[PDB]
Amino acid sequence: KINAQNNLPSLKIYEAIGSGNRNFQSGNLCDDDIKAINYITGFDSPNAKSYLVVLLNKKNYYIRVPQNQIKFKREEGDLRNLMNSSVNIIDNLNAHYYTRQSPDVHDYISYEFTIPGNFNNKDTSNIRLYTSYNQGIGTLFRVTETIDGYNLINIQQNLNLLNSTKSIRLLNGAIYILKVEVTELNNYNIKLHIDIT
Amino acid sequence: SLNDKIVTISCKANTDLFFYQVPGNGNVSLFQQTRNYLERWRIIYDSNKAAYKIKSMNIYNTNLVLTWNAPTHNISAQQDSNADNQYWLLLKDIGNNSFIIASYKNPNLVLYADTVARNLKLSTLNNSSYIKFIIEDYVISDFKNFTRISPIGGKVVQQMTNLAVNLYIWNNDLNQKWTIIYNEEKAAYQFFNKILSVLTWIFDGNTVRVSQNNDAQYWLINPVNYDRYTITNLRDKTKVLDLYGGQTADGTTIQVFNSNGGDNQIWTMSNP
Amino acid sequence: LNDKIVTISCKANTDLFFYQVPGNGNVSLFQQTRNYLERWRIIYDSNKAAYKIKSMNIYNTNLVLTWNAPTHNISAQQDSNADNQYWLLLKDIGNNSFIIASYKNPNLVLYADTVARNLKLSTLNNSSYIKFIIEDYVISDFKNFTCRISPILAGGKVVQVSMTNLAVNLYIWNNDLNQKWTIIYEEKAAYQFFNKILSNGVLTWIFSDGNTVRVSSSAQNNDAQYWLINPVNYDRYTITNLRDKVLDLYGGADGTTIQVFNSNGNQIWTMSNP
Amino acid sequence: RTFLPNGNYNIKSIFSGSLYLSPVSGSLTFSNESSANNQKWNVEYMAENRCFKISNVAEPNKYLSYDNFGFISLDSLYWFPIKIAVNTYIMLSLNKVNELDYAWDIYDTNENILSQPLLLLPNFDIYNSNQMFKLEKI
Repeated sequence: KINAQNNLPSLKIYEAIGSGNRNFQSGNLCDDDIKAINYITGFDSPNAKSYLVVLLNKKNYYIRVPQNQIKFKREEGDLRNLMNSSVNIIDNLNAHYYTRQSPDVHDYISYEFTIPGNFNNKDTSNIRLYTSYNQGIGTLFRVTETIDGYNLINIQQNLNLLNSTKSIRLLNGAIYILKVEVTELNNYNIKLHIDIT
Repeated sequence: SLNDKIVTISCKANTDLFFYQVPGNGNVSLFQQTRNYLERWRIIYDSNKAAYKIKSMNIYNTNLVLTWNAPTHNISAQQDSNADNQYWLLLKDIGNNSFIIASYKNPNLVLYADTVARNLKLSTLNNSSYIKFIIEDYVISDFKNFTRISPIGGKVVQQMTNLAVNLYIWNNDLNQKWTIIYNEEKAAYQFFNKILSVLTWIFDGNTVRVSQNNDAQYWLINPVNYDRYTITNLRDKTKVLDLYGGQTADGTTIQVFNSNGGDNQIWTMSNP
Repeated sequence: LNDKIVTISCKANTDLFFYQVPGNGNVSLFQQTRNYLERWRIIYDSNKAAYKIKSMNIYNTNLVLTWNAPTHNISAQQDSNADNQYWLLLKDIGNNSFIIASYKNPNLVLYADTVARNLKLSTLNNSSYIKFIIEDYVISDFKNFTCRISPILAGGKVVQVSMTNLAVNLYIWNNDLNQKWTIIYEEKAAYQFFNKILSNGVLTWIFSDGNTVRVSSSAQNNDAQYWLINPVNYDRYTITNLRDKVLDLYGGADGTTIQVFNSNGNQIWTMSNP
Repeated sequence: RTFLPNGNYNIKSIFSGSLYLSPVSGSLTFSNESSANNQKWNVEYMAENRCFKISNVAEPNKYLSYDNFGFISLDSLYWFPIKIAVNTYIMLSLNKVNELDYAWDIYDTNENILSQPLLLLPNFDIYNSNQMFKLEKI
C-alpha cells in the first residue's frame, strides 16, 4: 500500500516493462533506465484522496506525483483482496455521485466510504450503489482496523452496478469498501452513485 | 437423578422446538416435535468431573455426543472421545424447573437457542429465555400431549353409544382416535377418546370400556425395541392391557391383567 | 423453596455458614451455630422469576442479601425489590449443590472468600468456591449434633438412668456422659437419638407396652429408632415417633419417666449445646 | 499515529452517551459526567510487545487489567484494540485466556448500563453489541 500525507496527492503507479530480466543486486535498486511504462493504477485528479494497493514483484516501479512524503507499507492481511486498485477515499458524504477515470475492462477501482451517523450496531440505512454508464461487478467489504492493519468482511458479491435498483442495509457509522471491477467500458469516466435513504 | 436416562430437550423460548440430530451429517438443529430416535439423547454422567455428557440415540451412529466446536460458537455433535469440550454442567433453575447447559471446558458460556437459524450457539449468561431448556424423559415428552394404538399390525383399537374396546382396520374415524395426556400429580397418563369428552377397568374382570377420581382411569406406558410399549394400570400395577388370546381378528375385544411378556400385551402407540 | 427457611454453607469449607453480623449491616462466613443469625428465608418472585434471600435476624427483619453497586462486596441491606437484591439459584444435579447468580448480572455468581471469610462475586467457573449447600435449617442444626435435651419449665433438667438399666427418665444436669446425646440424620428422613455414654445405643420406643421408651438399639427393621423433629419460638421443637406422626412429660420433678405418653397436642422440648 | 493515537481519551459505551468510565471502589463503572480527571484515560502504545496500555490520569501508575474474578480493575504491576466503526473498539486481551479471546463486556437491561461493573468475557465476533466501546479523543 502506497499513500501520501493525508492521502491528498493522488499518485499513479507504473511498472517498467521488461525490468528485472537483467543485472540485479540483492537488497539494492538497480536503475535499468527503462522509460517504457505499463500503467497499473492511479488517478489524475489533483484534489482527490486515494491510496494504492498493488502487487509488486522483487521489477522497477515508477510513482508519478502531480503538482509531504510518500509512505510504503507491505500489507499482508485482508487488504490483499484489493489487489491492483486505487482506493478513492470518500469524505464529502453526509444521492451523492463521484466521477473518476474509468479503469479498463477487468480492472478494479475501489471506493472507501463511511456511512453518516452515530454507530450503535442497531441503526442502519438503505444504501444503493450504482454506476451511470459502465457495467461493473461490485463487491462490498466491511472494514475493521487493528494495529496490525485492516480486516475486510465480505458482504456481497456479483453485483450488477449498471443502473442497479437493489438497496442494501448498512450500519450507520461503519466503514465500507466497494471494489468495482469494470466489465463494460462505455465511457471515459465512471460516475458511481451512492444514494442514502 | 438424571443419570443415564433417555430424554428430549425442548427449548424454553419456543416449546415447539427440540434438540434434533439431523440424520446424515452431524449438525444439531431446532426441529419440530418428531417423536423418534433423532430427538432422543442419553445423559450418562461422569463421577470424576461432576459434569454430564449428552450422547445421542441415532441408530446409524451410536457414539455421538453433544460437542462444542473449537473457539467457534457452534454445537455440532460428533463421536465421543471423552474430551473436555464434550461435557456440560446441567444446572437447574429451581424456579420453573428449566435448565442451563454450561460447557465444562469454559463454564462462562451456555447453550443459546437462535430460533431464527434453528440451531444452537454458546452465549454468555442472560436474563432471557433463550438459555433455558426443558430436559425431560422421552416417554413423558412424546405422550404429555398426543393423538391410534396399534397391536403388533395395520389394525387399531377403537371405542358412540357402544362404549367398549374393539379392533377394526384403520379408518381415520373419530372412534379410532386416542389422545393421550399426562398428569404430573398422580404421575399417570390417560387415553381420552376423540369422540366425546378415559378407559376404566380392573373394577367385572377386564371390562375395559371408556367412561370420576378413580385410579382405574390411569395408565403408565413403559417401553419394552424402544418403539413398542406396554401399558399398565394404576390400580393393581400388575395388570397389563392386552389382546384376547392373541387373536388378530377384526372384532376382537382386547382384555387386561397378567403379563408374561406376550406379544398381545404390547402396543405400538399412536402415529398421528 | 418459596418462603422457606434455610442455611447456606460453603461446599469447600463445609463448617462455614452465612452469618449476618449483628449491629453492622454486612454478611460474612462464620462457624456453625444454631441461632437465628445463620438462618435465611428464601422467597420467590415469579414476575421476576428470581429469589430474595431475607435475613432471619430478629432485630431488623427487613434485611436482604444485596450486591452493592459495581463494587464486589455483598451486605444485608433494607430491601427495596431492586434488581441487585434478587438472585438465581441453580442446582448442579450431578453434584448436589447450588450456584447463586445475580439477577442484576447473571454472569456474576456468589463466591466464598475463605481467607477473608466474606462473600465476593466471580464469573461462573468450575471451582468449589462458587458452589454452596442450601438446606432446611432444622436438618442442618440436627444432622450431627452432640447436645442436651430439656423440657419447658424444666431448664435444669435433662431427658436421659445409668449403664446398668437401659431405661431412661428425667435427670438433673450434671455434665455426665449419661446425660448428653447425639442426634444423627437421610434415607428414612428421620433422626436417631444415640446416647453418649451408651455406645451404639439408640432411643427406642418399645411399643409392646403402651407408653414406654428405653435404649435398646440394633434394629435394622425398627420403625421406632427414627424420630422427626418439628419446630413449633423457632428454637422450641417437638419430637414425633415415625410410627404415628412423641416424647411427653407428666405433670410430676427429678426421676419422672418421659415415655411416649400422648399423641400430638408440656411435650415441647429444646436441644442446646452441652 | 493514525490508529488510536497516543494521548487522552474518554471511554463510553455505545449504549449511552452521558456515561463515562469511572473507577469506583476497585471496579470500573459508567457514571454521569463529573468534569473531573478520573474519567479520562491515557492511552499509550507499547511496541515491545505490540499492545496498548491504558492508565488513569487522575491516578497514574495504575493500569487497566483483569483480575482472577473476571472483573476489570486498576493494578500497579496488555490490551489489543480492534476498531469496527468511527471511534468504536472492542478491547481484546493480548493473552488468550483459556485458548479463547476474551474482551471487555458490559451487561445491560434494555440498554441501561447504570451501576454495572466492566467484566472480561469470551469474544466470538464483531457483532456483540455488549462489547462495544467508544474512545473519544480529548
